[PDB]
Amino acid sequence: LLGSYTEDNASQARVDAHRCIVRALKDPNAFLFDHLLTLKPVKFLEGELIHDLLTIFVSAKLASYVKFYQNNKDFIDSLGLLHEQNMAKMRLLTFMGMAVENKEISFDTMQQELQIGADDVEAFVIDAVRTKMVYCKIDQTQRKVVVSHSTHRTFGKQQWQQLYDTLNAWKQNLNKVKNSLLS
Amino acid sequence: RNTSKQQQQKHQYQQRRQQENMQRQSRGEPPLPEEDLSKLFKPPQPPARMDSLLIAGQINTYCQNIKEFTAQNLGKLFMAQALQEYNN
Repeated sequence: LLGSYTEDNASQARVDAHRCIVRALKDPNAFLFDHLLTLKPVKFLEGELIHDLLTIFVSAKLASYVKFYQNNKDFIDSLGLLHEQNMAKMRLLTFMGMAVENKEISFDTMQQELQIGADDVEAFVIDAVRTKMVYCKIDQTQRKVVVSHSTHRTFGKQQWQQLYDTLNAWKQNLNKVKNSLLS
Repeated sequence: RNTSKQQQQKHQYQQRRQQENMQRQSRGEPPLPEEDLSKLFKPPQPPARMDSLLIAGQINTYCQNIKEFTAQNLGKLFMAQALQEYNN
């Protein structure tokens, strides 16, 4: 509702925009920037001007404790954001490797990316599977985590949709022609 | 199948041996009966036509064939849908 219309009135928007950054860090279910990206909010609130909004988006991409340690701020690190950074690291890297590589990542790579043991990577994979950010049976050393792709990917999900539309239009019309000779 | 085999062993198999025996005996006695000729042939419990079991059987096999047909019709279209979605 705030991201749609009313309280714009930018002073009212600023105070809840700062609260929205806190709300994203407050629940580790809130991904990182994904909820803001998904509809009007990122297309309504300034990135750098006062909000500090794109800083979180930069920390998410550059994927490290060092980026949070550079970019964090007194209110959230006092309580504080130490555990949640590891939960963030687990979701972002596991998605990013599989998204780029492209889609059947080696165990050996994943240990280097997550910076933890083999059995620790398998433990991270279990709750990645419980989250359903990845979702099929896990093989031993290669073909480690596959499918779902639920997370944000901006233009790399928009371009995928444009490719899927082309695929859907060919497939649905062609299969309708076959089933219209067989009904 | 057991019901048909039971009637066949009464219809054919008993009668075949009775004619086998009656042809050996030869089969007409002119001064007086015909004692064992009089004894021969008396109906077993199926002499023919156990239709009450048979017709009810056939209606059930027709119901079974309808279940095979509906299962086949489900399989025809499931195979088509499975092939159609994958290859594009």
